[PDB]
Amino acid sequence: MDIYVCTVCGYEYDPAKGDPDSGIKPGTKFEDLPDDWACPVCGASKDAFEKQ
Ligand SMILES: [Fe+3]
Repeated sequence: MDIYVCTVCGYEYDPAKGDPDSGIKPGTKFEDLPDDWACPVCGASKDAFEKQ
């Protein structure tokens, strides 16, 4: 289960934590984020993330 990192700002999307503020429950894999999901810290698109 992969952590993904925002190439713009360095925020880490952690699947074990999800992103409740965006309606993403804990345990949601990166692949299951919608394409309109954005980095909570900098606003960059999901497609700006890379696998850590
Ligand atoms: Fe970011």
